[PDB]
Amino acid sequence: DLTAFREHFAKAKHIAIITGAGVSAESGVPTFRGPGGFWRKWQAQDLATPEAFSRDPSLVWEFYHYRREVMRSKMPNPAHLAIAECEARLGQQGRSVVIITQNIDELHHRAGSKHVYEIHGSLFKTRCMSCGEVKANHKSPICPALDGKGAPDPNTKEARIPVELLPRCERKSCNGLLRPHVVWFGETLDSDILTAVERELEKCDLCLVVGTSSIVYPAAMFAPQVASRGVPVAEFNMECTPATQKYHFEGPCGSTLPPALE
Amino acid sequence: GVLKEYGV
Ligand SMILES: *C(=O)CC(C)(C)C(=O)O
Ligand SMILES: [Zn+2]
Repeated sequence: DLTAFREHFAKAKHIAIITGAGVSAESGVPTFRGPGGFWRKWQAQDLATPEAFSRDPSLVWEFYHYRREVMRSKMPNPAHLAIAECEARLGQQGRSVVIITQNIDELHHRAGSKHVYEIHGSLFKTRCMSCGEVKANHKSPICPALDGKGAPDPNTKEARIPVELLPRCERKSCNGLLRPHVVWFGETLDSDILTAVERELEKCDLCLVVGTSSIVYPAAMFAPQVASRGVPVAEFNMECTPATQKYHFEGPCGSTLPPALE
Repeated sequence: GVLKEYGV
């Protein structure tokens, strides 16, 4: 029931919103995972690993280049906006709203969200392999060598780019090789962030799960913290709930969420 | 540290 939720919503002083791949999906962003989510011959699991980066750094960067470029045509959907505006609106009133997102596309930032935690990092940040500096980067193309590369059709030629022409650290005493600042499979989440997210989720008196379920990573790491405090949790996704069952609003977040937050 | 997707 929406009414029930809204009664909580109106009372809430510290809302936490966890967002999953669903909300990026409704903006037409490919995640490259599961049925027909392919890039060339590969899926994300095959390429989003440090081993792939070690074995074939050109190929991986081609993949991330493409992904960076396809963001130029994908915009924030109404779910991103409603969240951002909600944040803005509640901040005015001394009520907080934080976003904890698994998504690496910056769509919440482009919707105008401010207190956002990117637990898997971002396509538009680099980390230097030598010195470790994390820098914001939105260049198009990120480096010349990759101009016009990264085509998806399975039959494309590899650009087989020499390693020194892929993006390189600018602090030139260094010149290290850059990688996408994202958490690859088989890597850990940065623990400074998890400690901040912990702190937020404890403060929180309403929790939203959007475009994913609490019964699965990453929402699962935390929703129990919050549910064991008696805090209500509301899921918005396109998963079905059995005939026989805290709050769950089936449908697109684009449709469900903005009415809910108004 | 927390393995992404719990290492699945
Ligand atoms: C992990 O979620 C995989 C990410 C999103 C980092 C990727 O697709 O590279
Ligand atoms: Zn460097």
